[PDB]
Amino acid sequence: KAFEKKFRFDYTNERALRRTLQEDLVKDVLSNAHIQNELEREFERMREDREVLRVIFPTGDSKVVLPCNLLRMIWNAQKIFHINPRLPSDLHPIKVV
Amino acid sequence: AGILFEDIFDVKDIDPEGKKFDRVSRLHCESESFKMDLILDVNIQIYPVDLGDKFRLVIASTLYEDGTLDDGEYNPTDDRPSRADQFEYVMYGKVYRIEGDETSTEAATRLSAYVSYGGLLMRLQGDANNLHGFEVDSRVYLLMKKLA
Amino acid sequence: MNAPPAFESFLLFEGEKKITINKDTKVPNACLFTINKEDHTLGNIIKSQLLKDPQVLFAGYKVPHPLEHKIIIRVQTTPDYSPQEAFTNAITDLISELSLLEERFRVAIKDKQEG
Amino acid sequence: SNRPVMGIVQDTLTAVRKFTKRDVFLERGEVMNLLMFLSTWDGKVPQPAILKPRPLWTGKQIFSLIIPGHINCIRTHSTHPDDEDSGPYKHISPGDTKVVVENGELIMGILCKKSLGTSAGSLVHISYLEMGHDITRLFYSNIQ
Repeated sequence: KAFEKKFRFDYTNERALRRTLQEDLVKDVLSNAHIQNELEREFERMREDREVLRVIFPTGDSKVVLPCNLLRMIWNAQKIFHINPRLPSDLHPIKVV
Repeated sequence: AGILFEDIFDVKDIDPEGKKFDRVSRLHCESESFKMDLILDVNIQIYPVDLGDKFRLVIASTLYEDGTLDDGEYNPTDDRPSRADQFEYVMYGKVYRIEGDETSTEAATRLSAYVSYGGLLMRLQGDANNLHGFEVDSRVYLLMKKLA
Repeated sequence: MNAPPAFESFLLFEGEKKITINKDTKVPNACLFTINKEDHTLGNIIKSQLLKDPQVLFAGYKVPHPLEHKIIIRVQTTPDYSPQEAFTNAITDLISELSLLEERFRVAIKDKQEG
Repeated sequence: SNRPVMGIVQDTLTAVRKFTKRDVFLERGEVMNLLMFLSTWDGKVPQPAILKPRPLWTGKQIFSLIIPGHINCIRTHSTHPDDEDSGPYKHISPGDTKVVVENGELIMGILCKKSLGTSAGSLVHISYLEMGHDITRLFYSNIQ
């Protein structure tokens, strides 16, 4: 349940949509169907990766060693581009995918 | 103007947990007519404060009494603009976090702005309507003056 | 074997200049003075006197290595005033203070003995 | 072991903690000296934290000038309790633990072996991985 809530991208409530994504993007998200199909396929791929991870790492250890520090890169991007977290953004989730 | 906030506070505690530092004490003030809690660290050696004191707090984005910003570069030989020198205690910090009472759908009704004055922190909770002048990474001045 | 002679800490050799003036290109109206064969005995007085001047915005000194005798002084001043003028005024004021101090100490000695 | 093999050793390390306490307020002349010993300094003296009734800087306000570039990091002091992260004052930290470096400025926290030391993810490790050897070298020298 926590995994689905954290990684699902509910596109139905539409109030979270108006609060987080911009107005010209929320109408696009609510109108298109190819966007919704891609967004559901992304979560399907994430679920399969979750099962693969659980097979590779029993005993539930998250700590791992990998080459790129994604969270610190995201923090640097936020500070470099003066991102304000209190406002809706202009990033299209299809562009993200 | 450039005055983001202005209110009169009363000191309720000086160190509820204990004396953590020799020359720094953490005031726990509460507002009047605004109902805005404050948690401020004040150099007490230079500016002594004791219980029950009332001071007028002003938080301004500039000191120059006309609107122009300062660029953050120190210069003492600039008395020409006649800065806001009617206060006793002045600090200079950078707001680093604006917590809120948001949710998935409803917007926030109470905010909490944190400012770091080169180590000496400050949290200023209250209503979300009079706390709108604060944006993160923005330089902010603090001005205090004890009322007799 | 590798011991430098003791007199090398205060004697300028053939070719060495006592003081050389260089500008600082990072900030306007800044200048660096390099003094050879000196130490804190002069650096501290000159710095503390430069700080008294209200038209001096920066004034410091440092010894880059304790085994090599050389003093670097950096002073930045407000426009319509030059760091060379600030330096010369500082030295003149120090000399005046020392002369007055010597006069008063001599008169105090005279008062103390046979008086 | 993909960790920095060299770090601050015990004398700058016993003194950076005292420098980075909250109480350290520096006079104008002391700031002049310390900036005179900075090799990667722009040339502009930052605005003092305490501006009235006497201009006073702070140890963190100068370690911010020492820290290079725009480095973002979050460490934890060696005397950080097990209740601050849970209860209130999570981001206020009464004892001045929970080191935070945003945009190359030491916003809060006390620096110790767990921040400047030879451990993974420390401030020096982040400085290396972000800026390179040529800037980490100056980092070490300026700190010392």
